[PDB]
Amino acid sequence: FPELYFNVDNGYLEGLVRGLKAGVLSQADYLNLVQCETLEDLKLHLQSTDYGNFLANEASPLTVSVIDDRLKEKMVVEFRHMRNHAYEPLASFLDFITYSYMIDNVILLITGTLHQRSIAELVPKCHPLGSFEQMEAVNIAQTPAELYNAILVDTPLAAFFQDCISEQDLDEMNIEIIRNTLYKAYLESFYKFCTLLGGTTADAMCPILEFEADRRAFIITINSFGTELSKEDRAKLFPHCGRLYPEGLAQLARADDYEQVKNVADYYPEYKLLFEGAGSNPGDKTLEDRFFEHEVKLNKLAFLNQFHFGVFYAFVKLKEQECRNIVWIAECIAQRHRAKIDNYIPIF
Amino acid sequence: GKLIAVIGDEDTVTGFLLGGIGELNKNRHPNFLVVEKDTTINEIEDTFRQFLNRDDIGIILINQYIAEMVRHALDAHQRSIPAVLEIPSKEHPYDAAKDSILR
Amino acid sequence: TEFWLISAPGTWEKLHAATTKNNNLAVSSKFNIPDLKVGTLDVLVGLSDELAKLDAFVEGVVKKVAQYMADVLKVQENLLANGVDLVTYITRFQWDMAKYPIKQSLKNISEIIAKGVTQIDNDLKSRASAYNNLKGNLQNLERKNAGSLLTRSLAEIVKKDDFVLDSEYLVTLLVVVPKLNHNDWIKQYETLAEMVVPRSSNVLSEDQDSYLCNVTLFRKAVDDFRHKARENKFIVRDFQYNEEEMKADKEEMNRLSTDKKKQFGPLVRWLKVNFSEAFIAWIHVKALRVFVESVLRYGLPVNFQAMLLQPNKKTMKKLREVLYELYKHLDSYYPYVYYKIDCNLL
Amino acid sequence: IIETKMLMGEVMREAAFSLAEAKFTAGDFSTTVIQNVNKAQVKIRAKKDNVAGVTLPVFEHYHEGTDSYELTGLARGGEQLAKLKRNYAKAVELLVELA
Amino acid sequence: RLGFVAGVINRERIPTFERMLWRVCRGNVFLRQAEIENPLEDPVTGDYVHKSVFIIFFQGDQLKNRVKKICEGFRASLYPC
Repeated sequence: FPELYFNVDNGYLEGLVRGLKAGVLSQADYLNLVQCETLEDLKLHLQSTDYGNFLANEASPLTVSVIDDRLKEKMVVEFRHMRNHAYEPLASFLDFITYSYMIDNVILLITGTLHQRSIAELVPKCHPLGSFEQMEAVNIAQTPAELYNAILVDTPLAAFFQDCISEQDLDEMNIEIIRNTLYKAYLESFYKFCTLLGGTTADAMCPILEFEADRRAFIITINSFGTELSKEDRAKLFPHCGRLYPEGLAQLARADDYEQVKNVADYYPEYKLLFEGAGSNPGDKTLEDRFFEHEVKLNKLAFLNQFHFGVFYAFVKLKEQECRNIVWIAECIAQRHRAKIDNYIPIF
Repeated sequence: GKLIAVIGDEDTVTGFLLGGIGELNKNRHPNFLVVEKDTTINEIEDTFRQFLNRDDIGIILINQYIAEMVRHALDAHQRSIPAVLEIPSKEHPYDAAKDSILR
Repeated sequence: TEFWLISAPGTWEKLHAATTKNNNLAVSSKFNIPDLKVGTLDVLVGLSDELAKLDAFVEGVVKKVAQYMADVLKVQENLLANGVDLVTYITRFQWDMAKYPIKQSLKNISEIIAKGVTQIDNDLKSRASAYNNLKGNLQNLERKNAGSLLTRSLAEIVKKDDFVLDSEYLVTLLVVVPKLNHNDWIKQYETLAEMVVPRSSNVLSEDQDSYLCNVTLFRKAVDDFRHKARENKFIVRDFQYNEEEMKADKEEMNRLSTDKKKQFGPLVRWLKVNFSEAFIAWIHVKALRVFVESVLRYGLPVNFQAMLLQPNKKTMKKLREVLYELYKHLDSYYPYVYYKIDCNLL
Repeated sequence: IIETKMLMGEVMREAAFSLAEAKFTAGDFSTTVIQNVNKAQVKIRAKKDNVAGVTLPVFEHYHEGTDSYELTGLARGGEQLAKLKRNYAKAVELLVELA
Repeated sequence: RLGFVAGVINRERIPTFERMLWRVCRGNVFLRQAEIENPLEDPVTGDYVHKSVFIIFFQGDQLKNRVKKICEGFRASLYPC
């Protein structure tokens, strides 16, 4: 029943985003990039795939940093083409994906605001997907983040700042805590919105958002051992969004040890067999080299569902895996350190 | 001299700031200088004059690829403090500059 | 299996036999303990924090050697001087030659205990890590002989007839081609590069997906052939005479198996003599810990009235209650001297 | 001088490859690390030494450790960090000894 | 040889004071109560309670570290006699 519509408004954008999926580099394409010896040879090998002639005009010395941003500028103009054509079941959905980059741009903007610097920080050092080229009051704000928070509510992140006291961000809360509290309220608001959309985009997306909350649950309670943040702080840094919510979030708040987050991960059979990264073994995939492969596995299963909006959010998270992989290929080649060049994530 | 200074490169300083050598007293200056593609040779030379005249700077780290431009400025510095070192870049490996003092 | 350890001073050493009359609860053996030197109050109480540090530490040593006993090949064969753990508990004495009764009990008894077992402890982490490296290299051993022909070690598949040696201008490159791409390769292998010897297509071996084959080719065109092979999904694997040293890795395929066999005997005899000494030291710190706090909670005319106990399962709730009524009348967390010891290892 | 100068070239090469690894795991930190500097965690104090009555200036390093990157990453990464920190605090352990 | 320290504590915490002192010192201590009358006031700790006196001899000179933890845990104020 929710499937014989959704070609009225979003029929053209489903085939367009699936046509972009066929250009994601496969296992055979990744083997050709490994055998390169120079970044000049990597430029000719990338000409066989969809990327071709994207590094034609840059320079004779090809640094790895100009490969990075030119890869990320291609996926921006691919995404910005799609957001201009979604009418309104999908334009507000595509706006939700850019809120993850709007959060990272806002916290980057409040730090220099506390240290008395302005617009020159904004234009070169912000993500183009969640950007500030509209709502021009936020650009002219050089005030010390109290007359600028009243400007910051003029921005679609205003619904997430209702747990953010304006004085509390003025150096009374740690700058990393103000990211993970914003990403917390972003995740339930994105989980609730995909639950209002019914049918295929409710069981192809909330399985991805359940694991994303439990990446946020596990990595917080492991990297908060040596540092002086209380257990009530990391308990409110946990998104109430996924499989660990009524039971596992209580046990992660009491951990104090890596072994105690391990046995509470063994209660969930999907989240165990991911905790075998085992960095005590000298050379092996670490815990977050196993969380990434489970992340792209759920995004790959999103394409098996057909009439749904989750094909768009999976496409951004897999095109971001391309810019992570090719840079990791190019940084092993430019440093001539290709003994761990196989540690990429082979999505397709 | 109690501080370590770094001129470095873009990827070099963010590794060394993670080591714990960065310090910002808002009166005088920052004790580092990120050198990007669009900064002039003069701006590297002023901050080199800043770190040599600063009292708290005891060590001056700099990549040798960046030190190849200000080489005329550091060949005249022949004092014991602050020490100037040339560290290798992500791309650029190594060799010159202190053995001018010893052949 | 759990174990229980309670001392009850206040004849009174016939009244512990009245606790053996509680036959539904435990068997309640003696564990007689020789007298140790007294002569302190101040550093005696300060000792008890160090004995609290020691027994929690040295039980961690004997627990991780129990989980390491799966590595040698669950099973309970942990003997102590030709004695099972439970039959040693009923007949444990202090040795009086390894831990002297003449010296003061507090520091130089506990230091030679602590220096001794820690020397066993760091020797365990250094020696066992070396043998664990050899099985990790043996984990790489069968990993070399697994997978497809591109990634498998080629130490057995070689033949000198399948190569053109004598390097002057020619070389055989090992190219692997999928089975579905067979007909497109046998028409194009002549024209993937210039100056290809146009008849050298011979299928060395195959798998269920692909086949391994040879191309004799000029030395100056090895790269352009490899480049055009990648453009039409053929894979070039380079080969050299290090396979004659991989024949010495076939020796290492036997060598890593033999040093696995050679070091296995020395490993288990190292564990059996050390953990038996480690477990005996774990009982001796309990005898020191029950010697202290029994002269504090109870009196010291000369010495406290010593007795110990024997384990219990699924009546431990009523064992606590039958002992709480007897010993809350003694005094004005347990209301007597008590130390939970844990018999099972894992 | 010559022996430890080719030894820091291998350590700084290892620290540079650690950097790449961290960026693969954990976003981009080229503005978070640069903006948040307030005070120094590694400092030096000039000690004195002598050979045949010639006073030699020498450097001694010490950590007044208040970690300004105590919470960096913490949601994505933060395990590649605090070993990139270890790869670079060991680098400034050696670069002070070379200086 | 030694063994004196005395101080002040509120009357509402004396029953749990002597029980916690009996537990962590493991016997070997002597405490005699002495009660005072109508409420006094220390400005920040503590405001407007009627307090009492305690004598904690112990004689130990290692137990001195094992009782100063107890007086700060129960928030008592001791004076040099």
